[PDB]
Amino acid sequence: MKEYTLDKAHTDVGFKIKHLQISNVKGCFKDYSAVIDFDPASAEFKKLDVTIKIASVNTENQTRDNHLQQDDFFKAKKYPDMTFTMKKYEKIDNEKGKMTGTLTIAGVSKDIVLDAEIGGVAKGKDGKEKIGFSLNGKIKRSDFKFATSTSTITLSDDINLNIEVEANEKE
Amino acid sequence: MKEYTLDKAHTDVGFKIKHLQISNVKGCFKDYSAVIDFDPASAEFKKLDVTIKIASVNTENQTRDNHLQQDDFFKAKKYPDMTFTMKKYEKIDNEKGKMTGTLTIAGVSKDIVLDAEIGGVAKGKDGKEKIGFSLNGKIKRSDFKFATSTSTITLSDDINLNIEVEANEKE
Amino acid sequence: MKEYTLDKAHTDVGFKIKHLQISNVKGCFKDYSAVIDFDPASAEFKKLDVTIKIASVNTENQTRDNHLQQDDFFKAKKYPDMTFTMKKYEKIDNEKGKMTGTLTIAGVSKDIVLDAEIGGVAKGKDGKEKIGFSLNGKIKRSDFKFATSTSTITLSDDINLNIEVEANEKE
Amino acid sequence: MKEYTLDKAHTDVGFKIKHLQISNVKGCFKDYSAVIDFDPASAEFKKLDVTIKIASVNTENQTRDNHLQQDDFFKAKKYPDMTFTMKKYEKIDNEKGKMTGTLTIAGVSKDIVLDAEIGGVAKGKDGKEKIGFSLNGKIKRSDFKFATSTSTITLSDDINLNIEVEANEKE
Repeated sequence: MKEYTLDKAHTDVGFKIKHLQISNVKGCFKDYSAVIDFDPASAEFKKLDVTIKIASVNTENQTRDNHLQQDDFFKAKKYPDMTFTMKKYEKIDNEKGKMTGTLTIAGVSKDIVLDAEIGGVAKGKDGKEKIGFSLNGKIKRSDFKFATSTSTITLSDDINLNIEVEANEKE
Repeated sequence: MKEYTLDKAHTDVGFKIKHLQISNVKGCFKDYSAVIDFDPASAEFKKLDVTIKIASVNTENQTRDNHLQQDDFFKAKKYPDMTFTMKKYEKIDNEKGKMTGTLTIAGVSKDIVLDAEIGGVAKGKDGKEKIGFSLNGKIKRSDFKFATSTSTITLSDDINLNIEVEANEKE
Repeated sequence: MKEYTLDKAHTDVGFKIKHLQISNVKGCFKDYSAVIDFDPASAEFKKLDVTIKIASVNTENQTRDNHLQQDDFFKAKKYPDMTFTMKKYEKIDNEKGKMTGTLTIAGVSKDIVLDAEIGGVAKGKDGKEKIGFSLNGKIKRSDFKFATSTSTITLSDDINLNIEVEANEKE
Repeated sequence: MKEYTLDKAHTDVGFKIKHLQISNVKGCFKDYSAVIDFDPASAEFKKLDVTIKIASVNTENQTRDNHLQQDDFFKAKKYPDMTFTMKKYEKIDNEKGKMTGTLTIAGVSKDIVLDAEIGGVAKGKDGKEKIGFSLNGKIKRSDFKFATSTSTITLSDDINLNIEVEANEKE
């Protein structure tokens, strides 16, 4: 038998334990087109049709962006774009309204409601019109059978849409 | 009615979605004492008694370290230290053995098994002995009623102990 | 050495593995009062004030119901009731409107929006009025600092309110 | 304007909220073979080779059992069986030892340690031998690239093996 004394310098009294952390993935699409018809006399939208290039997704992370293009997500080879078509604008007051439209993700289509908030109507520097509105709402992955392989535990069924638009008159 | 054109520069076609991520919290205790009796003739431990100062926890994050001291974790005011007392060493061969001891966390005591791996026995520079062994095993939070308020979902019931010792002879 | 043959009848080649499952807790309150003022000429609400007895919660499980009364949930001893006061009804059409009100949970108050859906206005059997409407919306635990000890991982931050009312005229 | 009174009988003041629950999936395999060589003079295993028919899995649920056979789990069409081959038994005492062997799941092979606990050696009714031992240990899905598509969040990386054997002498 013999007696020893730790050498605290080259000793580590260590442990490891696993925990979960919830976090928000934020994202936009860098490339999209839209047709916007709006009547500033009445603060009503008349037509709003958006097309978004799935390839232009950005979640400040190049490897996840790539992964979003694959079979378990968007399938951008087969379905390069997502589209929104307004079907109905129901005015609440001049600042607020309920927008109903058809969202299409990887060829699956559902009618959604977005909350229109008109944050400012103006005549610009040059005397031609501008507008600044937002569109906000929550869609469910499951309504669109989006990423069905991924559990609703790992990744939320709820996606929150925040569309922030500034926009100038035409021609 | 009027027609607008997005100003892509001050437009954000955005979304937010929540996901979970699993991660390992790694940690040690910076301050502890131990009594080590070991027989290099037979590669058997004779006595191993450790006392650890809960206050000296380190998980490379000062606010979590603090939080670990509180009622929902260690309760360092009431129970400043955790202790391990070897009760039995069962040799497998000269490199490996099964250690049984009594672990005490916030005044609750359970007998645990650690896997002893002797990574090297030597006479040092000066002709006085050294040893380098490891102690590894898994304990359950629930066996010790540790952090009972925290769910086994958020934070794993399993803690993995990795004790890495280098140690020199006495007097 | 000797050779054996399993007795499959008293042998179990077994395993255990842990998984998570997401599920909806559904609930109502069995006891509450309300004051309802509604104008069937215009399909507008004028006043809607609800008081709910937290003690009357029902989630088809007596031990959870009890637990909901405690410090980590409602604190029914200190705060026996939750209240909603309408502040604004904004008509969309005769079937739909946006209700804004003040919800109070354990003494914390936030303005919320509920989606009013009028599912049917009538003169009853006896020639006195009835109505059937629904109120739907999502509130965040965190907005009300409700159950702050419970993680948003274990239990969702989002609560979905589904108020389904049938109601007859007064006196 | 008009005043109404709830009809509590056809009113529901309701809510829905999502929570997670952890649970153990328990399972065995109903059909398997083994070769067992054991020396009761010394309480040492000499040979232990097991083959398990993946098709015979049982987790008291027919739809999960089926699902376990598919590409995202066992792939029973391509790999109908899992095998264990003992490579080393290291005696601790007559009741306990450390078994090292090669486990093969869907064609991937890893050396694992199981804790042998001999719960009883005997001469039977007829004067021919019996034994009752258990084999216990933890394996990681990831070590075998098992169910790689399923997250370690949803389903634990750790599987706990509990093999409970009773067994009679040969010929």
